[PDB]
Formats: sequence, structure tokens, C-alpha cells
Amino acid sequence: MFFIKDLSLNITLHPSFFGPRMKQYLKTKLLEEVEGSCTGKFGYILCVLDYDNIDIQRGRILPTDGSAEFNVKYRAVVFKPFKGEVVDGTVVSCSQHGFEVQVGPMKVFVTKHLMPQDLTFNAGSNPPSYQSSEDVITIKSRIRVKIEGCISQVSSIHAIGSIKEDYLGAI
Amino acid sequence: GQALDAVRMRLAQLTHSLRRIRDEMSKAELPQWYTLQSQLNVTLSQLVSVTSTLQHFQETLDSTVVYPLPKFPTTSHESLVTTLLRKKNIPEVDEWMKYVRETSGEEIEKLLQQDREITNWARTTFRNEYGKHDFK
Amino acid sequence: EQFVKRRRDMLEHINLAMNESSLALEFVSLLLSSVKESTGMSSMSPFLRKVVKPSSLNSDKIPYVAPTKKEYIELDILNKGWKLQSLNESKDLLRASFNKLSSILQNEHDYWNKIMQSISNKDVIFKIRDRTSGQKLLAIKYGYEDSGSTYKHDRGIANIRNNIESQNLDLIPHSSSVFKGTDFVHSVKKFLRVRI
Amino acid sequence: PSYSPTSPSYSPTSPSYSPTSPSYS
Amino acid sequence: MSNQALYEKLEQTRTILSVKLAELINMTTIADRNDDDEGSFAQENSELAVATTSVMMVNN
Amino acid sequence: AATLQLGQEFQLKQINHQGEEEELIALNLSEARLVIKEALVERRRAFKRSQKKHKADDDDFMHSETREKELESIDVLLEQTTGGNNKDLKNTMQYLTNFSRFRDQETVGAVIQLLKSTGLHPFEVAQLGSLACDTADEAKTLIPSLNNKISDDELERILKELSNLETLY
Amino acid sequence: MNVTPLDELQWKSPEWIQVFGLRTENVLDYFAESPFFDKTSNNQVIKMQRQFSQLNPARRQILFKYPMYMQLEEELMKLDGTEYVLSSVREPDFWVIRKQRRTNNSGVGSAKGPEIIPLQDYYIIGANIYQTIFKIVQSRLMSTSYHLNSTLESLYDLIEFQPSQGVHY
Repeated sequence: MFFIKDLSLNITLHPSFFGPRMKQYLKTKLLEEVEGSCTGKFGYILCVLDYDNIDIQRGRILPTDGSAEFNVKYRAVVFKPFKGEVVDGTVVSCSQHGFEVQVGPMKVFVTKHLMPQDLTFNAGSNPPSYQSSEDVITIKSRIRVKIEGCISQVSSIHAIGSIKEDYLGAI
Repeated sequence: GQALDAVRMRLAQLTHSLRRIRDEMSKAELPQWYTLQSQLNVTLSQLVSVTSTLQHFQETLDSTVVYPLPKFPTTSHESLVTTLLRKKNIPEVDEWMKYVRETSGEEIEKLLQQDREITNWARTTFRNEYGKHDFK
Repeated sequence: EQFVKRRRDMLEHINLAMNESSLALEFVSLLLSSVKESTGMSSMSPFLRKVVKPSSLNSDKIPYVAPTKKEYIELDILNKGWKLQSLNESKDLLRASFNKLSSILQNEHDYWNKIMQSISNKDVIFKIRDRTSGQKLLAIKYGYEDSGSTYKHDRGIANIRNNIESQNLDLIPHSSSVFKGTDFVHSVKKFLRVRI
Repeated sequence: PSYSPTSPSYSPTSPSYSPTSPSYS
Repeated sequence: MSNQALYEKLEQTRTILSVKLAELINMTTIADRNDDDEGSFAQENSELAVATTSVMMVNN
Repeated sequence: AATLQLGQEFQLKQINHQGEEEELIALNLSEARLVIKEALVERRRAFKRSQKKHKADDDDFMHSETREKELESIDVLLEQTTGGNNKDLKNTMQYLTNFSRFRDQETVGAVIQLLKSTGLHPFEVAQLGSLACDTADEAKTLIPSLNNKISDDELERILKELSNLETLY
Repeated sequence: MNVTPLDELQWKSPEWIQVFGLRTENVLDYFAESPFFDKTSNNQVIKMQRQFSQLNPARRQILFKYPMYMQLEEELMKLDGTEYVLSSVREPDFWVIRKQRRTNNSGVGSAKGPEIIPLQDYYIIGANIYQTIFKIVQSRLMSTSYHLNSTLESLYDLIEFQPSQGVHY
């Protein structure tokens, strides 16, 4: 879910970049390393605001290697869900065990035990989908999934959701 | 009240769009043609939506009866009350449709049905013309 | 001056159009304020907030008038009348637009044919962005740079300009950008003379 | 919330076009 | 590239056809239709906004 | 966040770098897409200004005729501002563009005003801006926080008005 | 034959206010000579009956304030039909009447009293009388559309096109 947060990072600048243009190198390093990353403490790093207003701190030369470490604070827009969240998304792949829904930059999987029995798997259809009396769900179909759990690793967060209750499926 | 509330919000956004197009036309320098087209089309389709929604809820608006507040003082705000009370059209539009009707000027009914048959015939003719050539 | 006059006219016309439209919002904003104060507070203008505490618009009921042949048939035939009007002005406006488009369009086919039948050909031709104008113009490379010359001062590049007055084609060199006139030919015509 | 309220566009200078005619008794 | 131009001309032609049919039907039934049967769907509720929608069609 | 369990990291009250408490800010697909597009075009303009310092066309990007032209402009913007090293950003931007309920800034402002006039939670407001529900009960079930907090008539009115506000493509 | 709508119709009676003056006692007397007062209403019948006999929220407040208003009910309950009754009064300049028609349905099975149904709105402001908002809104919108059409046709006249540049002014 999109939110604005205050973030900080420690960036090490190599001694070979020690010149009058160090601020430019720091800005390039920050933009090239932070944007698009994922942190389990704050979710995916989507965007950074006020690029011209980057805050900086005085260097502190490390005693072992000579690389100057800097502390940079900024404000960023990030995405992270919570337990019990309901989100609309796009069906990615269809399987017999369930389905996968892309929401934002993340994937939420639903197992066949997590939908009502009225939705039946049709493999002969192109592409294979889930068909019911009222709702049909397939590729590029907007589907609402109630996220139940999330697993966070260094570079990504996976999710598992359920649509077992009513008012779920095609919109 | 729900219908008038929807009318309120939609007309408020229409007035906001009018204020927008106003303060981007008031500049001494005219912007690019394309931005003007985008603003024109958006505001004009919004006016269409205004007309359609006002059409939809005529019964709720008609059922409502206008009455001044007991707390509202008319002695001091009679000018403001009269400002909103008045509804007569602007004169130029009035003589506009007067000249329009002047130019336009059982017989009328049979011309009306003749117009019906011309309309239906033209529609069928253009359907046939479209079907004649494969456009896919 | 006519452009200024018409701009002022359209400004005052749109102001007149919006003045009446504002009063509709001023009236309609009262109902929600009466029903819910906090949501309604922002809707009205500050002057109208100062005028009175807003509870103005309250729901009321009035019956629908009994129908008959009298007013619907005339309403609909007169709507037919205004839409026949709109069709008439539709045809007139479309005719005027198409006449203007045809006249202009045949004008640019006239210039287009002049360009097509005025241009000859091997020659290194490209599009370049003018330093002063910034638009794309045709340019021809005529220097000896690729023929083995080491003369670095001039690149031998000439821009093509269609003469508006004479409907002809002229070449303007890159270096001589100081002489701006019709006397360019004689001003730039140099020669080598040997005297014994 | 509310991005921006509407500017007051009152036109008191508008003369109005109320028809007056039934004054004589 | 050229295929994109092909596609663009495709929506260009289909848009011409669709707007042509739209203006044809609008001007032909510009004479408003009153039919007692519930099947017909032609509504002219507010008198002058009808002309406003007409000039809307014209300008579009 | 069925029970509005946002945790410490996403508390409603945020402490900024200035030390003053602020309301937590939540943006739907339209608001986030508009903000990121504005930031990217501003960064591109700054880059062009810097390049001109060392040594018109930008009006066409923000105003897009169609979804496909908008996507092409988005691809050009990513090529000229991002470098093509961030695929996740491209995927997020494509997801925003394909399923953006509202394209115009004024309509998005109207949606924001309609949703936050009642003073609901920012999470609920952003969810309503992201989800289009036909009936009030559908939204109430799909948004358990909205249960017991908003009258059904108000929710139905809001949903119908939002559905009417959707710009036809 | 062209008729001015009665909603905008405004009557002035300087002689009556000069002779009698504006008061709640004779506000109905002031209204009597107006065109809006139908001669077929039961109020006029009550007036001739009185003449022959002589010859031979704020609703409850105005209910309890005046005794002639009492006499109005005890003379109006017997006659059902179109009748003129006062709506509200704030002195010394504002009076509004309530235009309602009564059908005393005394049929078996209806425990309610006589049916009261609105017919028209009348506002007495000063010495002047005023009598649909839908028409006002549609009129304002249509005049706005006409002005917009004029402005846009003028602007399109100002527009000039060239193939090598596009459209300019």
C-alpha cells in the first residue's frame, strides 16, 4: 500500500572520487542504489521525493580502507501490505492448485482450498480459467484478493491470500 | 437529497474546471494548441455529464419546495435573496431563438412522418453502404 | 489590434458565461450543509458563510402535475424545431469549415507542387536544426572535406531556403551569417587575379 | 481532503431581467 | 515504426467510420422521437440542454 | 489491514525530519501514478537544464491522447530518466497505467474530495479510490474497516458518484 | 398570445400600502386583489359568507399567536378544496403564505385527517410578490453553453494551420 516515509542510508564513496564534484557522485549513487529496491522493514522502495532537497551529512573516513561513509536522509513513497488486506490485481498465471495475482509490484497466490466450490477450473478454455455462475476470472481480469499472509526476504515479499468468503472474484 | 447532493458535487467540479480553463486563458501568453484542445474536450464532456445527470433526477429536483430559513434575515440580505431568486434568461439568447423561429417559420404532422421515413431510409442506406465494403 | 479585441471579447464572454454558472453551485451547496455541517462548510464561498449559518436547503415534497395532450406534444415538436435549427447551423458550420479547409489545403498543394517541381537531385542532403530558429531545414554538403581537403575553417554546408517572394530556391552558407540581404551574391563573389 | 475550494464568483453587478408589468390597479 | 503507422491509420479509418455513422444517426433522428412503447429509448427531459447536446455533437 | 493493524512502521501519526506530527499519507493508483510522473518529468527538466548550463516539448508528455500513447511516453520517460536498470519500476508503472481509474488531475481531486469529505481513515479512502464497488455492501465486505463506520446510504451514494466520475476511455 | 409566466410575476400596490400599510392582519387582504388569488377558492366563499352574516417549527407558533388564524381553521375545516393559508411571518417586512389544497377524505378505513397537498410557492417581500429551480439551472447552463460556443468559434477562426509547423496563431 502506497505510503510516505522517512528513510536513511549509509553510502560509502571510494577514495578515487574525492573531488569538488562529490555531491554529484553521492546523488548518482543514491539514485542508482535506492530506487526500485525492496526492504522487508519498509517494503519495496518505489520512489524518492524532492530530489533537489537531498539531505547530507559530513563524511567520516573509515580507519581501515579510506572510503568515506555518508548518512543520507530523504522522504520516499513505498508499498507494503498488511494482514487481512484486500487488494485488486491482475491474474498472472492459472494453475490447478489455484491462481497468482499481481498487485503493485508483488505477487499474491491463492490455493484452490481458498475459494468457494462454485468456481470450477476450465482447462479447455483458451486460456484456462475459473468459471462460475456469475464471475469468470482469467488473464487481464481485475480480481479482488484478501491477503492473509506475507513472507519477506532480502529482495522481495511474497503473499498468500484467500477469497473463500462472499463478494470476491470478478468485479 | 441524494440526487441534489450528486448534482452539487458534479456542478462543483464543473465550476472548478471552468475556473481552471479561465485562469489558464487569462495569461497574456497563449499555451500550446493541444493543451487547449484537451481542456476544451474534458470540460465539454463534463458539461455533457452535467446535462445527463440533471436529466436523470428531474423528479427529485421538482419534488423539492424552496423556502427561506427562519434564521436567515431577509431585511439585510434581500438583495442576495433576489439575486438567486431571479431566473429570466439573458435577453440576447431570447431574441436569438425569436429570430431562429422567425427564420424557421395535419400538414405539419404528415411532414413530421415524412421526416420519420427519410430518417429511417437514410439510416438503412448508410448501413447498407457500410456493409458494402469490408472495413476489417 | 483585432486579435487583442477578439481576445478581450472572448474573455468577457467566458466571464459572463461563468457568472451565471456560479450561482447554480451557490444554490445547490446548501443541501449537504443542512444535512451534514462539516462536509458542507467548505462548499460555500467565505462571503456566503459570513452571510448566514448554512442550513438553507431542506427536503420537501410536491406532487407531479397531471399530464395531458396539451404540453408534451408541443414540447416535443418544438424540440424537433430547435434540433432542426441545430442541424441547419451544423450544415452551415461544416460548409464554412470545409470551404476554409479546401482553400487553405489547395494553397499548400500549390506550394507543395512548386517545391516538388523546383527541386533537382548524389548530393549529400540532410535535415539540420537551425541555431537561431531551432526548426528542421534541408541542408546540402558541398565542401571538399570528403574529397581530401584539409581546410578545417569551413565545412561546405549550405541551407536551402524557399524564397517567399520569388517562389524560388536559394542557398545560404554556414560561415557567412553576417550578410542578411539580397546583395549576398555580389557581396560574397570573390575571385583570384594574376597580374604580370 | 479537499484539494482547493472554489473562488467566490458572485456577480452582484448583474442587472437581472425580472419582468415588471402588473403595477397598475 | 512502419507497423505502428499502419495501426495508427487503422484506428484513424475506424474512427472516421464510427464518427461518420454517429453524426449520420444524430442528424437523421435530430428530429426527436416520441414513441408510446417502452421499447423505444429517446429522452428529451430538459428543453434547452437538448440544443446544448446537439451543438456538443456538432463540435465533436 | 483488516483490523487497521498498520504497526509502528506505518503509524497514523508520522514523525518527519522537522519533528512535527503529521497524518499518515496514503495514495491510490491514480495519485501515486500522477506523483511519480510529475517527479520524473521534473527530474528530466532539471537534467536538461543542467546539460544546457554545462554546454515546449515537455507539454505533450503530460497530456496523452490514448492509453497506448501514454505508455509510449512512459517508456520514453523511463529510458531518458531511469536508464532501464529498474524493471520493478516499469512493472509498477505499467500496472498503474493499465488500471488507473482516473486519468485527469481534476477528476482525481474530485474523487479525493468525495472520499475524504466524510473524514474516514486514509487507508479506507485510498482503498475506495483504488476499488470500484457497485453496491455499498460489496465494499463493506471487501473493506472490513468500513463496516459499522459508514451508513449504507452514504456508501451507496459515494460509490454511485465515483462510478459516474469515471472518465470514459 | 405571449404570456409572462406567473412564477416571475410581481405585483405592486402602492395605494393599498399607503392606505392600510403592511401587516399580518391585512396581508391576506393585500393578497385578495392580486391575480394569483383564485376567485374559485373557498376563501372568497368564506368572505361572502362573513359579509352576508354581518349584513344580516414556526407553524405551531403562528398557530397559537393569532385568533383570526383560529377563525380561519374553524371556517375552513368545513369547506374542502383550494384554500390560502399563511406559512410564516417575520416582522416588519417578511411574510410567506402556504399554498395548499385540502381533500377531507372522511372515508371508512382512513384514520388520518384531511389531506393537505402543496400547489405553489408565494413569497411576500416588502410590497412585492414572487412565485422551478430546475428551469433556472438549465437556463444558466444553456446560456453558458451559448457563450462557450461563441468563444470557441471565434478561437477556431483565430486558429491558423501550416503543414510544416502544425497549428499556430
